[PDB]
Amino acid sequence: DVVMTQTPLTLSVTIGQPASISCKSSQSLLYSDGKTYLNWLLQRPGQSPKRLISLVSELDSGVPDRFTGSGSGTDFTLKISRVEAEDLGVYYCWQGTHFPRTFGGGTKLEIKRTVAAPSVFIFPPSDEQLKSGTASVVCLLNNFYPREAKVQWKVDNALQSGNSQESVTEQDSKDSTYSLSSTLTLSKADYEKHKVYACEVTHQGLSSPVTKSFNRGEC
Amino acid sequence: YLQQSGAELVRSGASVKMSCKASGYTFTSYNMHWVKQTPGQGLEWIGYIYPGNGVTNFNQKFKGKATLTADTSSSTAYMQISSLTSEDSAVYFCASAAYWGQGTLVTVSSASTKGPSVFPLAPSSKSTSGGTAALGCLVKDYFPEPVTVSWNSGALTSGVHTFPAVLQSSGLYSLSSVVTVPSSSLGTQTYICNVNHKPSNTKVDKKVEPKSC
Amino acid sequence: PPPPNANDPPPPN
Repeated sequence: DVVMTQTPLTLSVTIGQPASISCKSSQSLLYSDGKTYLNWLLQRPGQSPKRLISLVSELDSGVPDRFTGSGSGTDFTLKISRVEAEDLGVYYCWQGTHFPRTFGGGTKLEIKRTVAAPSVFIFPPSDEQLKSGTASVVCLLNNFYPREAKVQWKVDNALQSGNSQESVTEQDSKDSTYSLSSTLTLSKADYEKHKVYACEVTHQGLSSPVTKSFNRGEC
Repeated sequence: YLQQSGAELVRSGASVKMSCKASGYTFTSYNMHWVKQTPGQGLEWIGYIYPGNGVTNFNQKFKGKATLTADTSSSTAYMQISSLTSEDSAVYFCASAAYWGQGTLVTVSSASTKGPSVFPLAPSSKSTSGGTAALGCLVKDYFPEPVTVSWNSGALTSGVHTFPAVLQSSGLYSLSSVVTVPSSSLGTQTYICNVNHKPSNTKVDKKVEPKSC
Repeated sequence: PPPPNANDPPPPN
């Protein structure tokens, strides 16, 4: 098979920076009709791929002219003259000249931006869920950068371990931030043993840790 | 564009059939490709059919496993994969001309489907920041992925974060979907999360009401 | 917008 070698694996760039991605094929991609079937795709986080370029250099309709494709034979390059926030995601090359059709391994483009503190929210468990015998408490950190954030649960000022799960969003295509949820789950009997439920957030954009808390039954 | 059929739960050893409906370009003029995406997000070509004459070509890895057809009267392409194993759980895409489908997630598992319970994440003084309020829905205890979440039947999209699901220690999935809105109008606006889980044929709408605390 | 370029050549028959 014809191997597509794509570098770098990751591009971490600032808004306005040029970027370049290389794709090298293990054999020539020149077909017998004289055309070279080399395509570039972008798969933004969460989405299906979208073709940007075909026949090495030909932009698809609606692709901005900040993108250019060049190359011949075995060495190909996709360039972005000035990176914009919506350019993040994973770029792939793929060749259509040989069988099997093959793809490069992908280049992840991530955006570096200024530090932004999270907004922090907490949610008590619903009455409907409590009636069913479980209490889920959710702490939400919205629209922050960088991605690293420390979220601690404290129940009556005791640090918790072992009963929470986190999930982080993909980087945002407009403001290049992340959001994070932390969910503490207890049985209803355990939830009712304690009064104060708090989540404490440490992040580079915060001058000191932020705590959101409630008293069981106040809500 | 290319519109793929919904997610599928299929037993080990059984087969799956998925579809790709084409519009906005000449279906019979371009090869229709099918592509598997691995968990590490590699892309692996399965094969194509050229709808103009029916010819197919396959990756040798899938020959004898994949069948590709094309209905030119309805501009719809189909892929069947037989003898499924754990390594066939993946998102499958169709692709043709400049377009890619949205993907069909196939989960190979002998476990029963389970639809989600949906609980409000109610806005309150404890979910206010800078004059904005956050609210959401907690979508708990379903199998397999995916659930889809919209707000106000798709009319509400700005400010929404639907988180990647987590795998709970039960083997069931959970996710939350949250939105930030003005705190000033929680008494006049309505926020309903719409949760759909195709494998269990589950559809739930939940109006998220504020708490008074 | 003219028709999109092919990703790859169609087969003969």
